[PDB]
Amino acid sequence: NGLTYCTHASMNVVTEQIYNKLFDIKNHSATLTPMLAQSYSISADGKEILLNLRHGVKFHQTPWFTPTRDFNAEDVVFSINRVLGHNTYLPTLAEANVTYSNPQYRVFHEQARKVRFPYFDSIKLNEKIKSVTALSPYQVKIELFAPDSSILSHLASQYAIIFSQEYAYQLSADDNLAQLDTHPVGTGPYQVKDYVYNQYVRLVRNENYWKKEAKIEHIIVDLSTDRSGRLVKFFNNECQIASYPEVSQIGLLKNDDKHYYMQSTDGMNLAYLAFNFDKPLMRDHEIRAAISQSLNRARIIHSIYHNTATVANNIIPEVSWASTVNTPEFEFDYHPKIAKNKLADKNLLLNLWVINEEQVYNPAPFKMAEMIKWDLAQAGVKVKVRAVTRPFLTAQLRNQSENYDLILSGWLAGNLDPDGFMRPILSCGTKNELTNLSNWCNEEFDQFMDRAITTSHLSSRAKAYNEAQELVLRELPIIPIANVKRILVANSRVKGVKMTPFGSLDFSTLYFI
Repeated sequence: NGLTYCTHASMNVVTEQIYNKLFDIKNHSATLTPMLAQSYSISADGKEILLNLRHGVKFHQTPWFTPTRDFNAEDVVFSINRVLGHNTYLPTLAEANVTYSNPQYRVFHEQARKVRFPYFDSIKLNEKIKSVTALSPYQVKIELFAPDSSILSHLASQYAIIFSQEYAYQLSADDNLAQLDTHPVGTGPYQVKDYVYNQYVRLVRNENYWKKEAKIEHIIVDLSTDRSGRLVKFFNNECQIASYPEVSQIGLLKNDDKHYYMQSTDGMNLAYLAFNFDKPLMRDHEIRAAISQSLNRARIIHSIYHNTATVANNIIPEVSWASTVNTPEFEFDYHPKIAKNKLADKNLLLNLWVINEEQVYNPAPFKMAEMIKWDLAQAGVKVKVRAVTRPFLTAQLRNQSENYDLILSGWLAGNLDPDGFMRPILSCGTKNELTNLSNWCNEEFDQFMDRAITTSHLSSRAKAYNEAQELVLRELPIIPIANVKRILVANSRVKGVKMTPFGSLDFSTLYFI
């Protein structure tokens, strides 16, 4: 039996199937599922973590690698040192075909990742973790600079995959470490058979997997097409699952014989409008409140996302474990009469910048910007919409009247922890980095956030994130707009489909009826 998956990744959906991590995320829970780490404990001072490693775990036996030992603490030490930046030949992230033995690179490669891909760089794992050492072949010690109860969240995310130190040694000695990411060796339930870049990956079941064996032996991840093309293939049965489809075309493209279902999950993402506090008028709370009240966020959500999203009246996404502190109402929601009364008199002329990129939190940012512009017109505010790139946001402007008053963007993360969701976008530490578009600095907010990582006690973290969120919703440095669902379609014959909040799925639980 074989299944073809047409994927949006074209998030690496592949790397989650061939590599394991120390822990996995369980949905809506702060409790981590032990995976390659079977248990842990935290020292009294919160600065030392002991990881007890699982025994009997094998790396893949592939055409390019025969392992002579089981997974152990050297694999963990090697992997976590790579992602803390400390491997000097290898990118911090598994990529493929990019390697550093080059003068004008790594400085360039990491700078462009940081400007283009700010999600990973926002983690600052090398500012949190001081060292990783083997205490024995099945125990690892992680030493922190300071207590941070969000650290394990990161070790359960896509970046914290576990590679083979033995493979990486065999490669170094044959100076060929470029092949680490081209010919993968993992512990996961699938292994790579072959691939053609931008076309397909073929995966084959790992017959020596340490946990429940995968049910489908052969999977092909098709990367060869665009978003509309995935449904064209789906309905011509060239794939049995297609992720992130364009739902507005299902009606045109479906054929009336195919049995299929749509499945969706709440996502760890948020589309928002940020106010620039470098602008004196935007520092006026009465103007922020009134602008928020002009916007019919309900209508915007319906028009832009066609029932694949939910209005965000909170900063913390519903899928977080922390969402127990969310409340359904928003003080500054749609109230066009009050908005007009406050604003029309000021004769405001505002600059609304829109980052020109495609992210799952917003499929049509310029369309949304026109609707925002229109709603603000009804309250007596004129808006100029401008397209900007992230490099352009690094530039400084002579005329500060050319600079943005409002900017349309969003945020996403690869785990459920509020720390790595709200800190990058709203903390004083990031005020001069690209993640804090508000250029906002509130010390009381940073104190709630710093408090939330000093303790591991669930109800205590929750209490701190409740204070932090109420403060953000009162001060309005940003206006929350939408949390966007992750969506796929599958053949009715396919079961065991479980889409994660980060846009991936576990291939190993799929089966045909």
